[PDB]
Amino acid sequence: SAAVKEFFGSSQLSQFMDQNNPLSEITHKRRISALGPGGLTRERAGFEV
Amino acid sequence: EFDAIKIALASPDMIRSWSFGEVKKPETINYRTFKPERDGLFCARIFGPVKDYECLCGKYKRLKHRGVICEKCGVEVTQTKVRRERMGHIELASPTAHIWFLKSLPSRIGLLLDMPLRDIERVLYFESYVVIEGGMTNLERQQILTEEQYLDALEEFGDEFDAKMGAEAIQALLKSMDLEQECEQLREELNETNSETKRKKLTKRIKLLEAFVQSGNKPEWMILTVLPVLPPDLRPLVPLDGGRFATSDLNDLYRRVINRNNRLKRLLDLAAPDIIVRNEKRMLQEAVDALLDNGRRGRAITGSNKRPLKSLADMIKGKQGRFRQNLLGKRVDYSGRSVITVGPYLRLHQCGLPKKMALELFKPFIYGKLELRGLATTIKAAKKMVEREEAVVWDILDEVIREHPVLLNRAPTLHRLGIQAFEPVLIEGKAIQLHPLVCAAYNADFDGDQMAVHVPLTLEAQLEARALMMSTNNILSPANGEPIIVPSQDVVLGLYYMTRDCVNAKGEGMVLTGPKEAERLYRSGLASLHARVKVRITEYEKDANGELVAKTSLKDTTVGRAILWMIVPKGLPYSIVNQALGKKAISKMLNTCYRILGLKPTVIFADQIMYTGFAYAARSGASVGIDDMVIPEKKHEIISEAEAEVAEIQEQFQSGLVTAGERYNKVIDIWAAANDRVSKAMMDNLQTETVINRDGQEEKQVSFNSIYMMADSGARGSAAQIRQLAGMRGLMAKPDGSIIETPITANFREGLNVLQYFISTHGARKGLADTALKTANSGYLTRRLVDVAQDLVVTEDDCGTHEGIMMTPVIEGGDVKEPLRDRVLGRVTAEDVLKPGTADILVPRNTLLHEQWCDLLEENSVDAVKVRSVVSCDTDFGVCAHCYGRDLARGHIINKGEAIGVIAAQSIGEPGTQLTSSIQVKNKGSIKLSNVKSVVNSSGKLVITSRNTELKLIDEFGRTKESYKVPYGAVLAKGDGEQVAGGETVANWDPHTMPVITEVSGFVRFTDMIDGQTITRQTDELTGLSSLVVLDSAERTAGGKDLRPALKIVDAQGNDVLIPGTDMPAQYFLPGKAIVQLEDGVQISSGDTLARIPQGLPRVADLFEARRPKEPAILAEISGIVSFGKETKGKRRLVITPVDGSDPYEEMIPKWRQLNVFEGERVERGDVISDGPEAPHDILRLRGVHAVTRYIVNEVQDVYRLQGVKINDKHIEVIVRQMLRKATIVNAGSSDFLEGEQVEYSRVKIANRELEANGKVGATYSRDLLGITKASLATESFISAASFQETTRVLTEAAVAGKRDELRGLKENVIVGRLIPAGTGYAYHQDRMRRRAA
Amino acid sequence: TTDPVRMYMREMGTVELLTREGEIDIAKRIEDGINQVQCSVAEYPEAITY
Amino acid sequence: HARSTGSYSLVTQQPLGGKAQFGGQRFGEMEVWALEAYGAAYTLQEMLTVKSDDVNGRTKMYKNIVDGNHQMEPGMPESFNVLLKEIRSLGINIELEDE
Amino acid sequence: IQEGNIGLMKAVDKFEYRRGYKFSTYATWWIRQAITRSIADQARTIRIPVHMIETINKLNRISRQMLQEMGREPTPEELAERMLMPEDKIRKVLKIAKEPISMET
Amino acid sequence: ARVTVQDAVEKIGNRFDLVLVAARRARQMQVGGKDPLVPEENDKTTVIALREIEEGLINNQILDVRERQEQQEQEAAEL
Amino acid sequence: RSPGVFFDSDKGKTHSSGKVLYNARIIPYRGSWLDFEFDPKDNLFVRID
RNA sequence: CGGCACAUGCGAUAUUAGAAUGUGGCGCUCCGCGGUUGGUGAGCAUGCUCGGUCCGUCCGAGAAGCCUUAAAACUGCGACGACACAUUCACCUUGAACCAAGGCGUGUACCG
Ligand SMILES: [Mg+2]
Ligand SMILES: [Zn+2]
Ligand SMILES: [Zn+2]
Repeated sequence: SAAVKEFFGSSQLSQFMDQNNPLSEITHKRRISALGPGGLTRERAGFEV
Repeated sequence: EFDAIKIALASPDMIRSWSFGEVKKPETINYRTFKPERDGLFCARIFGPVKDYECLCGKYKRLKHRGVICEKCGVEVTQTKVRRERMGHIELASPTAHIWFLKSLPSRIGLLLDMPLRDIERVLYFESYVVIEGGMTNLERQQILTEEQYLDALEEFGDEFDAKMGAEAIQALLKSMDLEQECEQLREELNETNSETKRKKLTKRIKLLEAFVQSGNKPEWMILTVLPVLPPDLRPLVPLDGGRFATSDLNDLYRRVINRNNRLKRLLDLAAPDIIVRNEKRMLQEAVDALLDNGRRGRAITGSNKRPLKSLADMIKGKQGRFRQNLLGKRVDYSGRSVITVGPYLRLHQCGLPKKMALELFKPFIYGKLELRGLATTIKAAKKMVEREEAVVWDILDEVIREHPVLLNRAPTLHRLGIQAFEPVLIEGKAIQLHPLVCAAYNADFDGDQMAVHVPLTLEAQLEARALMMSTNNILSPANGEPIIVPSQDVVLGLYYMTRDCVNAKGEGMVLTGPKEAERLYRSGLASLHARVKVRITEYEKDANGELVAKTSLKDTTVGRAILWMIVPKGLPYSIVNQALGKKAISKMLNTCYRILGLKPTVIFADQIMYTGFAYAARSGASVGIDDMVIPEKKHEIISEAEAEVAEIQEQFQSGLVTAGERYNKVIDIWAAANDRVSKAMMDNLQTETVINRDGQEEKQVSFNSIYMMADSGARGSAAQIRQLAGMRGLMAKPDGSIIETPITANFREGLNVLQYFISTHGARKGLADTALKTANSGYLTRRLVDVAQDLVVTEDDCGTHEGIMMTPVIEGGDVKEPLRDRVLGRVTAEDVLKPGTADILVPRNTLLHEQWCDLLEENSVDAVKVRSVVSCDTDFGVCAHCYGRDLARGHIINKGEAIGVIAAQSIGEPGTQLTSSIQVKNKGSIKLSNVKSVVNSSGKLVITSRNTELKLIDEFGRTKESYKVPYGAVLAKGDGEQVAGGETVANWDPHTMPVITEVSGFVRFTDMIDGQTITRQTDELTGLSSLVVLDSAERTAGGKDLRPALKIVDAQGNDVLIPGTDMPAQYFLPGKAIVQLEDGVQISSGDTLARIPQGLPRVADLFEARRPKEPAILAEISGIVSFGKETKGKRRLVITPVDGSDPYEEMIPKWRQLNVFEGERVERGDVISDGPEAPHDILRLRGVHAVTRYIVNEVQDVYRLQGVKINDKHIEVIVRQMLRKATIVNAGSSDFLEGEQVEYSRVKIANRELEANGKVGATYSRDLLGITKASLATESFISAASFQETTRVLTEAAVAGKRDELRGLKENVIVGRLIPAGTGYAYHQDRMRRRAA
Repeated sequence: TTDPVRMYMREMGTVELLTREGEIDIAKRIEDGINQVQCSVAEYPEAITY
Repeated sequence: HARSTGSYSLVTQQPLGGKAQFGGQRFGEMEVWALEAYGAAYTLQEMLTVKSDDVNGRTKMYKNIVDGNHQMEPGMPESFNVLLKEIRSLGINIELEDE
Repeated sequence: IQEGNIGLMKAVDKFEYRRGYKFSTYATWWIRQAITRSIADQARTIRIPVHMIETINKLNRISRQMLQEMGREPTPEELAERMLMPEDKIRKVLKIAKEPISMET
Repeated sequence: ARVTVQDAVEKIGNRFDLVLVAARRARQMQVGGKDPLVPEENDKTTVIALREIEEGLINNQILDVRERQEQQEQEAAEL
Repeated sequence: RSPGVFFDSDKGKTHSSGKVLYNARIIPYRGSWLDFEFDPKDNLFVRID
């Protein structure tokens, strides 16, 4: 429970829903991020990505 | 209060002198009640009381005592701010190496003992031994051992032997060393012996030693014995809301250090075995080294967290250290922030400001006025009155605003117009209204950007913000004399609609008595706004001495021009409003009004221009629509023709006739040709499309299309974007940087299908990513440029020197890129310049050149002017005002005091966002050839034997219209001085063929040319003339490998042909692929070929950094006859033979690469020996300081003028000055310095002028250019060298040296929080400098 | 590499394990040591009378 | 928002930035270069000593303002004193000198 | 391991072989005692005492056991009847056992 | 009102001594040691000081003469 | 990046010789990586990390 | 000319499996009780006397009693807190954990 609550509670991939518009919900659920654990960071990468 | 800041090492006696307690126990606070624990890291008797004037027990609670200490529990009852101030100490049991003197790259214990760092860490981690002055039996001093070798040395030598291990050993090494004995030793080693790179390291070490002894330091202080601790309110443990605390991680670090120190004392009490105490001493070393600077070990992380903790050097060094987060820039009270908006009803000395922000900012002012006027009896009543916002406070607030300037600020404050003052007008609203003409200075659009207001509290700051920073003072840029309050977009559209003419309108060709009935005709609707009309206007002029001579006439003009004429002030002529008035024209209008009538009519004239521009733009109704973008009827026809032509090239590639690359190049050339035809179709379909009639058939004119006015006025966009809206848009490039053969044949008025838009998306996203990254790099470039140049302040009124550089126009290959006039305008002359009739003084020797003087320059025929430059000034510690120039927000000469390094570096780095054959003569004149040496051949032409020839197209007025770098060995048609015509190719060289031309005429022969080895026998299929041609290095045999083929000349008699004029024959050595066409005993003429040899912003941050180029141009050291030495080492020995001096110089050249000079020629010092880029070091070291500053300014002005951004050259010159402050002395002489020592040029200059004024001999120097990230840290003031760059190396380099900082130059004075010795504080520092030590 | 835990392991890795009788032998050396210090006390009369 | 005088940060006596913590528009490094670029020097002296950092100077300024006497008693910034205690709490001796 | 080595040296001080046990069985209790006493002593910013840390470890052990018995998490009202403490002290024991946040978190 | 400070720059040069002179004068008018030598239009002491500069009757030299005159009157008023 | 095997080039930039290198890489989903790469003089090399 | 190693810069400003037991002494605990020196915001808007009066109220000067002193401090008697030492039982048995891998630069040391 500590690991799964640590993931859903604190990660770069798990964030507050932008909820001020139906479009904003439906495009925050449809988002393809390349950041987070197991992915590149803004400092290190990069131009081709 | 105090003077210069001193820094040094800390003795353990000094550390016990600082500290007011020994922290013996690792507790922080008691857990149950949160009183601090005695005597932990947070103590009472060590640091101070918790509450204001109260003991911890409670025996002393009030101001009845302040000197007493409680004898129940020690508390010195004082203020609790004392707890912010007093420091502690820790008695470390075993000693400990200081990590800053151990692990920084120029390691101080490393090259103080002359011992490699891995052996030192091997000693400090108890892996080995080291002898500590162990006599002379078998073992040397620095000779390390191992454990088995230690047993060997102990069983072989029981006594008179000393070798410890660990920090005790390094401390005994540093304590045992006698410094001045080794000083004598290294002086003897630098006198007799010479081991060049090693003795350079050796003289660096002796520099460190005699710098160390000159200080007051001892070496064993580099090992910590007693470690100081920081006060508690700097590492606070304070309650959050909720019973949970925030500790700083320094509490963890000091807790770990105190814990392991207590453990080591406890182990040495119990007499532990050696493995355990060596473990504990390594652990205490790790704990201390993690406290001082965590991150130079295995990065000891904190508890209940994976994140690495924050040590002391983490709190000094970096983006979040005290140098850059809390000293150089502070968060400030009396500030506000809100969204900005336009409000065009303002004069530009005033901005809008909300009532609620004005009430919140000016609260203490309102409090003061209310308790003065007696409406509030006390000040708490004033608080409640301004809290309830009663109706009486708004008159009070209008009294406190009236003449009180506020400071407006946008967050990217690049150049100095980002902070400007205004006078507030109160606004019903919540948005700052910001004057429109000012916004182009801010780079502020109103798309949601928000600005910040600051309030000058004190009286001097009000007078500063009015006298220096009011918006009406800054109407000229500091980058150039151009106006920065240029009317931007709506106003120029209102003008361009107002001053124009259509061939038929109401009131066509009627007569008007003046501008007043022009306005009565337009505003009644009888006559149109624009119709050509004779009016009577009265223009004034400054013909006499500041006198307004009036002349009146009937000008043939339009109605709208006459309506605008009421707004022009008295002084200007009428021709400033008689044209169409785009953006360039209105900038010239404001520039002439400022350069004639001064400041006040230009300010009120800019306000009246803005008002009338917005008003008649409203009356214009200039509106974009969908019919406003006319598509050419010739569009799809040209696209169909190009679609047939690509099918032609497609059939020619399927027929195997062409390859792929020539196909690709032909297709991209025909699509670019189609795009150019579409552009020339759409421009002629827009601009002249309006065709109407007056008293006749028809007549064409410029169009009243909306988008053509918005592109021709220069309001927004140019013809590239109009092209992308109407004609086809360009040729897009794929992520390769390759460019697609199928361009986008659709504009935005037509639709784009999916594939075209998908291709365009890549260019858009690459553009956005590049704008972000270039923003970041431009910020870094601005920061380095200001931090290399804050020390420079205009300090003296005049030095009175004869130095200077030579301003010439910068024409190169094409037409004029920047003329003589707008280069020299604003500078000052060094010597007097003369007419082309000599001995005619046109200016005297040093006068400030203004616009009438440049008029006097242009009415004559002057071409080159000697100018005083700041890089060749004479002044100590600054630049004298009479040498700098004039360019500023004002127009006069620079005042004594004002900082120009900062404005220079800002004006350079501010446009960093915006950054990215034969002779075909164009113009006509006379021909001139400089540094030419040529000979007439048999064919009537002229072949050139000197490659320094510069071709100048001199007209009848002496000036240069074209210049051509003449290649070596060209074929001139005309000679020199003959009047040449346009288009005439005079010199026609072969650019693919390096000439082996001569001066001789006779029989070409072979010398040292052996067949099959140096030369092969080729029999030609095309021409048929079989010959013996020189081969490569792989095929030439071991005999003729070093033996080179040579060509030499005889006459008919067999005697060697000498050059006519000298005695040397022409024996020339050919490389590989040098084709011998003419064989043994074959006659030539004068200069025939003996053979033929066939085949952005980081640029600026490379120039000012002055990085070494990848392929350097090689340059001759001293002038002399060039010759060759030994062959085939990979290099060759380039030997110089001066006539008068001593010759024996030779330089290694990698002989694979193509050279320039032949062996028979002679070179000057600083002349090129090959081509390519050259280092600035070579240009400075050979030619001169004037040449290297000319090289930098011409290269970086090419980089800026490619984008078309004007920067005056003073700024680049003063950055060049701040580059080359350091200079190594060659000959010491009567001075104190050394043969390789690097000291700043101003310090050796004041030393010589004391000695050269005496009869003694001076010290000759070698000027040395350094880059901006290295000339800024090599500084005699270490806070300016520690505020931005690598901090740890600077503090340790200035801590071993005992260096003293005299606050010297605006970085330290921003740091230490006193006045600045540039601006208004210059008079204060001058009064203090007169007072100090006099 | 520095990693001073590993330097501790390599500094103690040279010391080898004990057999089950060598511990008794070391304990008998400890007995001999305390025997000799108590016999050194046994000659000193002032400690006795104290 | 705007701020006359609110709270101050603990470790360095500066007004902490934010909203609605009353903040303060951070007069950062480039704006200090901008005021150096003018002749403004009293503005900068009050901009980074009295309005921001000095623990005595801000209260002296508030008294002088509510008395209607525009005048600053500058003193020394507090965060520079923190920098001295941080370098001094290394092995590095740094001092201020005589007159 | 250094606190364990201090405990081991205390074990070698108080070792008696004539009982017949191996050195391991006797020395393990001294090493664990020194290590547990050290963790209770010096591993916290606010130094909380030995019996207080015993109470905290009892709370974590019993709340580990009850969490798989009940299922949700135990409320301290269940810890009233589960243990022998009057449930108002259990709140302050739960409060004291919190490590302080790093001020650079 | 005072939109541009140009006339005061023409009277007192150097553009930086102007600030110090006007500051000293406006302190002489705010702290009540003196009173203005020009009619005030409900301006603050800043603008009144700059207007006294533009009328020519204040610079650094005249202020120094007036300050030494006040010191001499103090020396005469010691009694 | 998909777990699998990637054959990248990393052209040019090593030691400015003009030669291209080649590096193969086995990227797992959970575990240690694997690399194979050449050098400027035609020698193959392994990396477990 | 290669390799290994290390250092250093940039990567925008701004806004957001322990368990149990005993004994000992201690108190920088503000927790009940006793003794000791030792006060203050009450009568007093004149309790009293005298003088001025604009007054029967306010100003100016005096003396006394009753009543507020465990407040402040000191020292002992209870509670609590922390600390030390000692004992009994049970278990445990000889070399750990750890992250992260995609950018652009500058430089130093060592070896071949
Ligand atoms: Mg914007
Ligand atoms: Zn006390
Ligand atoms: Zn000069």
